[PDB]
Amino acid sequence: SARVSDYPLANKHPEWVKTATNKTLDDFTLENVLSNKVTAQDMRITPETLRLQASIAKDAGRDRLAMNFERAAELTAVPDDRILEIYNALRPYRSTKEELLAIADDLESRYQAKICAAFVREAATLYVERKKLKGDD
Amino acid sequence: SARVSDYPLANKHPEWVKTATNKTLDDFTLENVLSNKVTAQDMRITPETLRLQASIAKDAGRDRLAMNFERAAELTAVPDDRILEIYNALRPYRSTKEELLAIADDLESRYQAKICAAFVREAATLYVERKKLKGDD
Amino acid sequence: MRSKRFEALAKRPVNQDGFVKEWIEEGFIAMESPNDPKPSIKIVNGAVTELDGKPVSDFDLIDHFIARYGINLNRAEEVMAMDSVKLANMLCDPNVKRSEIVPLTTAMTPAKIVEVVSHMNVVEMMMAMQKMRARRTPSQQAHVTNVKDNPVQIAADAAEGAWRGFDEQETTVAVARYAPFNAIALLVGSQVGRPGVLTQCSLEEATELKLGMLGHTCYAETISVYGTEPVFTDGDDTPWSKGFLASSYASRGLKMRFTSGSGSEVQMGYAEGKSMLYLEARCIYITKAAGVQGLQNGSVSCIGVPSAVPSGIRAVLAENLICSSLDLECASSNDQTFTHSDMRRTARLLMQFLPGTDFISSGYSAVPNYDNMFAGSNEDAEDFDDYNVIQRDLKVDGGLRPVREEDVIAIRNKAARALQAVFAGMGLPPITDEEVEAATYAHGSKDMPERNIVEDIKFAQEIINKNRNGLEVVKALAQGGFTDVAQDMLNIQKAKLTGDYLHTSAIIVGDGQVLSAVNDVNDYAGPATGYRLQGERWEEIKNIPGALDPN
Amino acid sequence: MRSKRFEALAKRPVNQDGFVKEWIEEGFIAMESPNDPKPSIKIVNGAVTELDGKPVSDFDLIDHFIARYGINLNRAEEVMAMDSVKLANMLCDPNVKRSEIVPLTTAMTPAKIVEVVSHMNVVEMMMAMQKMRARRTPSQQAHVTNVKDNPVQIAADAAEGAWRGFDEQETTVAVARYAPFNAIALLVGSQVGRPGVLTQCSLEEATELKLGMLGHTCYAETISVYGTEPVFTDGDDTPWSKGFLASSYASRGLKMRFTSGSGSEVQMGYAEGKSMLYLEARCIYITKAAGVQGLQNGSVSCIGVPSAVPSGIRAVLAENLICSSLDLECASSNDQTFTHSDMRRTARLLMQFLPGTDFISSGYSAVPNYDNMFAGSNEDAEDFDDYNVIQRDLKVDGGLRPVREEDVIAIRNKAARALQAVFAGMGLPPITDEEVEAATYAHGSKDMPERNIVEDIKFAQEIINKNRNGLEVVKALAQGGFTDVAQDMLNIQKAKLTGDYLHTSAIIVGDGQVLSAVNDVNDYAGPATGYRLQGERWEEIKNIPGALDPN
Amino acid sequence: GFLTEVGEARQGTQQDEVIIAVGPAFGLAQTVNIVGIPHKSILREVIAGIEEEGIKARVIRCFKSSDVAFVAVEGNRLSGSGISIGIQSKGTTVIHQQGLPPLSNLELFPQAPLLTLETYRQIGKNAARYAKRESPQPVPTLNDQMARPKYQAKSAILHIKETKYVVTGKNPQELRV
Amino acid sequence: GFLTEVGEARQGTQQDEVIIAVGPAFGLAQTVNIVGIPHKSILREVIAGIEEEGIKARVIRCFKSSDVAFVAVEGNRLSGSGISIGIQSKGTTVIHQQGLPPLSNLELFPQAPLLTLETYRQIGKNAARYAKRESPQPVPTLNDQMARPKYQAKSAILHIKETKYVVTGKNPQELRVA
Ligand code: B12
Ligand code: B12
Ligand SMILES: [K+]
Ligand SMILES: [K+]
Ligand SMILES: [K+]
Ligand SMILES: [K+]
Ligand SMILES: [K+]
Ligand SMILES: [K+]
Repeated sequence: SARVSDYPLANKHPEWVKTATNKTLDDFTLENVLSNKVTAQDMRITPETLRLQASIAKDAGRDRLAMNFERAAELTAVPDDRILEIYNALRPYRSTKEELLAIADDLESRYQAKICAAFVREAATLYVERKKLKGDD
Repeated sequence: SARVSDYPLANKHPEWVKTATNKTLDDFTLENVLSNKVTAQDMRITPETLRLQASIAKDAGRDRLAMNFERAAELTAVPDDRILEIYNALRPYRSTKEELLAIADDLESRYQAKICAAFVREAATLYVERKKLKGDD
Repeated sequence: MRSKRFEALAKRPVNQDGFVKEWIEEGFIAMESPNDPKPSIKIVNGAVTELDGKPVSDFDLIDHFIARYGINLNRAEEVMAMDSVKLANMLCDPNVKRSEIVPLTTAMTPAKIVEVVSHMNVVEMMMAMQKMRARRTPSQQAHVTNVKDNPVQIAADAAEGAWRGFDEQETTVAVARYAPFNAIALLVGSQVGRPGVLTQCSLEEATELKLGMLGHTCYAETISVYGTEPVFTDGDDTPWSKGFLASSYASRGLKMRFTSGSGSEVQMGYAEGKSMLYLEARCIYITKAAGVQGLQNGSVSCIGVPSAVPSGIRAVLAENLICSSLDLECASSNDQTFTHSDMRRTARLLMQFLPGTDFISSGYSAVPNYDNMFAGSNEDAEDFDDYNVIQRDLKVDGGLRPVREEDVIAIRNKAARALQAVFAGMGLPPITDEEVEAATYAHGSKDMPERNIVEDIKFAQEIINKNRNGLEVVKALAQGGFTDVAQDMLNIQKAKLTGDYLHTSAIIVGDGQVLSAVNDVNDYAGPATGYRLQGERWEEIKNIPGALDPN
Repeated sequence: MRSKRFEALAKRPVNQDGFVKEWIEEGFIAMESPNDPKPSIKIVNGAVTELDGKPVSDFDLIDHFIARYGINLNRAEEVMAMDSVKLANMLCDPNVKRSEIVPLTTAMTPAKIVEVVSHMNVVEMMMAMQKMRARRTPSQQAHVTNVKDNPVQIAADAAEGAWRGFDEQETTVAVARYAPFNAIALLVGSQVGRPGVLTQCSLEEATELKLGMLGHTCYAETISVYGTEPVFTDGDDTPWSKGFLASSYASRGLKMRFTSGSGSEVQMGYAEGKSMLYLEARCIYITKAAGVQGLQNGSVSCIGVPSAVPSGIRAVLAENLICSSLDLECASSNDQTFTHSDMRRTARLLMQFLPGTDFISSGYSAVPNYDNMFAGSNEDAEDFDDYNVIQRDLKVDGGLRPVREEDVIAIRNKAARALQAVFAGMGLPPITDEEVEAATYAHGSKDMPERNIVEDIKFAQEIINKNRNGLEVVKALAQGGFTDVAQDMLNIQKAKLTGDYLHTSAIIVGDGQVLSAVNDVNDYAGPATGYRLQGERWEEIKNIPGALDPN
Repeated sequence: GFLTEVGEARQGTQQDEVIIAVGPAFGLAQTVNIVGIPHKSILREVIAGIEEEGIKARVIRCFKSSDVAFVAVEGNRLSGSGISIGIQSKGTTVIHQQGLPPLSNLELFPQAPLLTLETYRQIGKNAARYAKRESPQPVPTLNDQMARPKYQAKSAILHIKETKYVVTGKNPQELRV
Repeated sequence: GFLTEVGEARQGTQQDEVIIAVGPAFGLAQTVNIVGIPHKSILREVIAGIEEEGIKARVIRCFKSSDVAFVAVEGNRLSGSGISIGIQSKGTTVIHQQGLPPLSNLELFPQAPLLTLETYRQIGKNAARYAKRESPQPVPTLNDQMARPKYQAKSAILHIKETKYVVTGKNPQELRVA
């Protein structure tokens, strides 16, 4: 488990930062971007990396930052347009209680985003009581 | 001997303060000044008062200040003109060593200004060394 | 008759400022209001049941978020009972380590920590800020904008800003549809001026994340949080939507911070009769609770509100200190206009400048204030020389440096050409060589040829509608011969992949080296300890234009 | 081609200021020069045989005077051996009492104490200054002068400043021979604006002392000392003539302080290769040694000298801090023009304004700088509204307050009528009703009718030559219906009989109440302790003009 | 009193209209904007600008929220063109359109004190062109770095006042001018 | 080389002169004042004003101190009228008078950058009127608050340089103006 003494990863353990493809940081060159070896699809941060950073935050005594990072790790597998739909669904008066829960079930069932599902469920409940659901404005 | 607890004199012991001509603070009213029952000659701080303030200085932790006040005490007996004279005599290149030593001798015999004459003797000796006597410019 | 003394005073610029007497009930009061809650905490079965006099039964969405995620409950009861005057002393005492205080502050309630810092004068606050700042090294952030949304000038002004020393730069738009164009200009230019400067384009929330999704920004800042629930709602968010968004940026490998600042609630009409400082403390804890690493505060855009009232500027310093004391990165405003008076604005700036913060300004204007699309900053390009001189006078590292005209001109020119290449390669409405020239020697948009904004706005929206991403800019750069820039941009992306720059106060300096509160730990312990201006940096700061060689 | 940016920059007022590169050989370096002696002291049978590397055989008049009178030799060894860093830490540690530190600092050598404060940044120095200031309550001193030496205008202006809050006011003369009138007018108007305000007329030493003997001044400040022997010599004094002058003032019951300030030795051509700060420490110890209670320093009139070089304005704060740390009253300058830039002069002022000193300025200009006979001050009459605004903004007591126009007209008018009465009574050249009216509404001497100067000058010197004293002024006032003022003037005279205001930092407030470091002990011990702006004083400060009540 | 209440405004069903939505106190508790221009001239000029383009102009009042973005969104939902004009009593104004995030817009005038009657006209005009699916040159950018220093506090107070007339869940009223 | 030392200046015997005392670099190492007015034109104007009043001007170089006051004092000591004008290479000027304390004077021009050739002329006239025992109106006060901000550092440097030519114990040299 990563500690502060492994930070910065780029300097201490760049090999820990790898793509689902074996490629390395070192591979991200003009030359391969042009020759299309490297592409957009190789350049997204991975959950594995975000959990290393979470472990480092933790070690840095920033538990809350670490929680954020764990959430982020779950959300890497969620499509951008789905990310935006879910963010918008949590904005005030956008959603029904039921819609939020469907979103939470999907996060859990299709993306194994357990923490964010729980987070969205918690929101659903409170949006009832604090009247931020669709039709409450 | 006065202590920090005794200050300000004008609040805690106004009785302690009298003047040259031996008058009281309360002697100093507008009508007594109109009437001339108090003049210019009676509004001068006394050696005794300066020695009360020196003791309070000493009590307040300020030995240098107290010594200054003690010198001030002796100088009250020296007339304004001679004060100006002596002050001028100690400026660079004004006096002969002998002239300064005569000023010291005077401060001590006429005025009993023992600390001030030693101060002048000290000045004359060093003025020889650092060449600040008449003709040294 | 009229006193002529008073006729002269009446004419001073300072008398153009907006002043008001306190208005307690609408929370028009900067701090220490009689309506602010007495600190308190009640914990049962590991959860908060009472927060600052409020029972959980009455909690709003903000209370719930803070109570649940924003306070360390193991020590909450211990710190609640500590003497607030003693904690304030601890804050400025140079022999009480930051590391001894953070476990304490992070267990306070919003009201408790407000209470602690309200015992302090601005000299004690600055004495404490130099210790509580998370990154050992102070830094600076600049605004790069112009009233026409002219992307060439932005590229040029961005590289000058990077060259002068700013480690983060921010743009925004007069006309929202231009936004993709401002972002790529800022990025390209900022990269040319110094590889590693981070850029952001400040927009509506869903719009901004998309732009970061496309690779045309390397961080985001104006991720707003608010101090009361009805204001939060008109902000079009809740704590949970903002927490989710914060994690969404991280999930795309993008650094971010929340933005807040005293006065927003008043400005927006619902202060719930509390003081700005109390309300802002809730904003800081929302930020802590969401797990966001840092915050932009110190009134920021609503600076006209606390500055109107007594002790509002002291209160701005106080909200900055609470931010750092809660172990958050602080981008400490000094970025917005509040006064017609140079004396006054200098005083307001020095509060952060003298101790140093993570970012002394969260938006020094790197362009003339006429061109500043945040309605003007506390400092603009015409103050660059004044800023350098004051660093030299007080021996303070304010993050910036004196620069040579001929250096600036080349870099502005290179940036203008790099962008021209990019518009060439991406087939966007072209940038004449006349335009490049102008941008090189411009002061502001007044010196720029004006563009076809309709044409421009057409091709900028197509970026988003067609999902054209940052790699297109990279190949167009390379295609135009700027293989340099092209790679530097790849290196930002390299930084996003490793996530090291997601940590508290992270910037990227020198050779792609992250500099964060994790590897640049503030270790202030009084005189001769902590960050000290010295060596080559000092030499750099000393070398202002106009210093005659005595002989 | 030119950069329009640098063109705009070139035009800014700051670039009109004089800057120079360090010229070490000639002492044109503010602090931390390599020629400055390392701290040392040797004592044998209660006498110094070595001082900061220099054998007693090599002492000049300054070394002898300091060695013999200026250093507490009982703990000198002890403090010499202590760590300078730890001592600097003690300076800014809020939990180390001033009383614990004073016995330490007054035992230090000049080089030792300079070394100690050179470890501090300006934040730490201000944290220390709020503690080492001798008087608990900070105060302010103003210049009251005009380019014509117009006595009527001085009286009016003196009354206004007193009304605004200055507790000391200083005049001086375009035309030397004018002096007696300037002083009497200063002294009358001041007592009119607020009884107890102390007044001084800055002149050649022998000329000033006689003026004081005649009763037309309350105190003396510009009693100069200098940090190298040749410069002291061109200043027409020695440590011994100046020490004798200080006692002569005291022997007449007059309060006094010395004056010095970084850069004077450079400005006067003999710095002996030492830094301004080292040289100024010698001036501070000369002051201590003489038994003088206080000092005006902070470069003062030579501020264009340290401000020209790096860290100059920090060295100015550091020299003030050394004064206070040596348990001397500190009149902290902020009284002299060094810059065309409002930002830059504000930064310079706040170093002392924020923590407070005995006199935050030793000469704020109570008239517009056009009329300033000290060649202009760092602040003047047209900055009065800004100063007040900043006081409210940061909740800092800068010693001044907002006032109403009608209050001012009335107090100005009463002082003019009083001095008109004085002049009639003493048979001096008339002061016509038009002149009285003009002094009332004047902004400066531009608004004043011209006076037979040759005439005025005639009778003023006669005051000297015929030894006319302040009792003539007192009866002249009572004769002309101004019993009030007459008594008030008596009261100031009565204060010279008791010796109380001769003590460290004394001023006279309220009902003839001396306020010094003896009965107003600074008891700083961190947040919520020591002087705090609050209560009615804060209500007063809060009440600036232009504030709308949201009602 | 020019703005007459009249029943609950309803959907468009006719593209050739532009709605103007104004705050719960517009021409009610307040009748001049923050630099004292009467609501009547502003209303006159916006309506003249739209009509002048050949588009219908409909004025409704919103109550759900005093925030200008939301006032305008209440309007764009019922405008047959999908385009609305939102104006607060202090004068802040936005051109919005259906499908936009509430805090997005076509154009925004974020500095109420720089707005003139000639400005308010152009706004009526560029809205109409938008309704016609045309892409007009945006009204030129007015920005004054001393506007906040001069008016942000005043604006706060004006806005606090109009906000007292917010009434949750109450639908927007069609209005007769 | 418009200045030539023609031996040690001696005490004036008739009250028909004014002595102009100049610093040890005047018209030597330094040739212009702090704002580039030639030392040649200042003296010319200075001399013109004296002579303009039926008075003789005698010029001497001083060496014992570079301080304008003490420069002038050496000259008031040797002035047949007891009146002198002291002038530093940077331009600072003082009208002095035998019997006054050194740091006292008749008239003082303490902001050299403000002096013009006319001022100097005026300054030379007032001197003669003083020597004639008139009570002239003082030259109008010249005060610019930005004077020190622009020129104090420059003045300290010019003063440092002139100060190198100081010679302790060396009597003033009478000058012949070319
Ligand atoms: C002060 C300010 C705010 C304050 C106060 C807003 C308020 N509702 O009270 C705060 C910080 C809270 C804020 C928030 C946002 N702002 Co804003 N804001 C400004 C700022 C810096 C100055 C305006 C001003 O002081 N005018 C002077 C007074 C006298 O005039 P006024 O007419 O009364 O001013 C009002 C309007 O400006 C309004 N307002 C402010 N921002 C926004 C944004 C939108 C979309 C709307 C409709 C209205 C609005 O609030 C002011 C007070 O009532 C401007 C810069 C500029 N160019 O003017 C940016 C600016 C207008 N804001 C903008 C943005 C994007 C927003 C946000 C959507 C950002 C986010 N993270 O969500 C939110 C919207 C929240 C909301 N409901 O309004 C952009 C708009 C870009 C565009 N549309 O083309 C600008 C141009 C630049 C920026 N990035 O800050 N903002
Ligand atoms: C800076 C300054 C000084 C500095 C430097 C003086 C120096 N010799 O280098 C310090 C603080 C040391 C000083 C000392 C004194 N000063 Co002074 N000083 C000034 C000040 C504030 C501004 C001068 C300036 O910056 N000019 C701009 C530069 C660019 O022009 P400059 O020609 O180079 O200026 C030089 C002259 O001003 C000269 N100078 C300064 N003070 C004096 C005093 C006298 C008597 C003489 C002959 C020359 C002189 O020093 C300047 C630098 O070299 C003026 C105020 C004013 N209205 O000008 C008072 C002023 C000239 N000083 C004054 C006085 C009285 C004195 C003292 C006698 C006070 C004392 N305690 O003894 C001493 C004399 C010391 C000396 N040997 O010159 C008076 C003169 C009154 C008069 N004669 O009519 C003035 C007008 C202010 C005042 N009234 O209090 N001063
Ligand atoms: K945003
Ligand atoms: K806030
Ligand atoms: K910012
Ligand atoms: K003096
Ligand atoms: K000095
Ligand atoms: K003074």
